[PDB]
Amino acid sequence: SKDFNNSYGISHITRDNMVKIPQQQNSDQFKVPAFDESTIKNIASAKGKNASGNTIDLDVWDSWPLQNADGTVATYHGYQIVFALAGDPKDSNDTSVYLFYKKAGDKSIDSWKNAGRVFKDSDKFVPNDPHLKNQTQEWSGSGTLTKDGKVRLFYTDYSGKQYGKQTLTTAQVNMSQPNDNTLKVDGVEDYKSIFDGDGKIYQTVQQFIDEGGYDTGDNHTLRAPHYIEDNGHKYLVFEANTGTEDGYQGEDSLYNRAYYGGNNPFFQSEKKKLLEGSNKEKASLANGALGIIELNDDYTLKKVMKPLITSNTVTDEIERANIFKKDGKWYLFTDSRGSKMTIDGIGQDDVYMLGYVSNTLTGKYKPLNDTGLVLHMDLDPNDKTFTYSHFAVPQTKGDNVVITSYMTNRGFYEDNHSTFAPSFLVNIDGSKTSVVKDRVLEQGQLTV
Ligand SMILES: [Ca+2]
Ligand SMILES: [Mg+2]
Ligand SMILES: [Mg+2]
Repeated sequence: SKDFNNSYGISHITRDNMVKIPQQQNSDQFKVPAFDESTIKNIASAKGKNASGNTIDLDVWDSWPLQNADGTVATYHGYQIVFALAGDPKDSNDTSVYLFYKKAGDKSIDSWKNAGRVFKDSDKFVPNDPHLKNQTQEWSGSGTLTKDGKVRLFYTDYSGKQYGKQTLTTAQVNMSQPNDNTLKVDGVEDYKSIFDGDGKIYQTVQQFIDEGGYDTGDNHTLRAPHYIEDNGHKYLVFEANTGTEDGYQGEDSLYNRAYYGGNNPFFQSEKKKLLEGSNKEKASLANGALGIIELNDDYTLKKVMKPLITSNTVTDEIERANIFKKDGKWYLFTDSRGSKMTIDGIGQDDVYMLGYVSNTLTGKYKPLNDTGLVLHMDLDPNDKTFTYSHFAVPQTKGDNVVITSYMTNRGFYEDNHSTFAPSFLVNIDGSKTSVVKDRVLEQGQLTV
């Protein structure tokens, strides 16, 4: 193995940037705001029935608003809509997409109503599809309001029985209004798998199985599809991992200057450190990516594209892919936990949102705030005001985005269930971002 430099024509989250985060993160510029613990409520309408027909107060975690094509929050027949994962706090494998809704003008968490699950259990068996019949959980995605006024959902088909296989999936959700304050899910159609990896550009579950599966410490991902449009084309941007031809995992990746950045002396010392320490194996296996595919207008796969950015050597897990245009530029964001990173000074409690900017959709992504740090949340997982899945929601006017997240870990408290965190504001200006210090919003608030 010899030193080399191959970018594979894509951008990279680099070690030289990540190593600076520990000394940079303890600043009001990046810190997720301290939240008012005493006033946090559960989502009162987050109730579901189980197989025995008993009503349960649900945990409600990763959530996403129904968006216009440009990323702004849609208004659907006078409502804002939020899709969210939810289930029984007592069953960590009970995960379904629910549809919540609130009158556009209303603001309080109490004004969020629950239209119930998007899918019936029987729905997955209806279409002629190679994957849906194997689904065991419904994981996160995105939602777009089409120009024809249709509710178009993207989510992740997770299959515990197929070694944690994850498939980008879509459906149209048919809605009606039986009265003035109710939205009803009538059913779904055009329900189908879109993409489950190819092997060369993005890792497949089969690659995961063949290398030896869970015992290996590899973490296979293919999830959180986020819909965008760019000048007549439609895309999904999603969490994945590289395939064999765009810089795969492997001991050889540790010799690729592209993943280190900085200059030769840093690359030599950091490489040596990696090879001699207990991060070697995890760094080798680390090949996270924010992938992109183009879709046809019927939401089928049109083209598998090279990733926008990767985290080779740094982590296998860059989550909650998010991307939108602001000021003529494309901003790209991802959530990532320090516990899965291989960076000195980043620890078990550290959770981040990282951000990058490009002049074009597939162009070079450069880090925001020099290192790529946007948000830092380090509260212990037991903290009631622990937040996760931070998501930047672009706005119609101004330079602020709204950050949504879920609050309180799943199943951690008898009375305090995973719920909508109070939303907050981040300023975006060129390659700089800053948390807006003197404002907090309602729990689950999407727009200002
Ligand atoms: Ca990997
Ligand atoms: Mg504060
Ligand atoms: Mg396939």
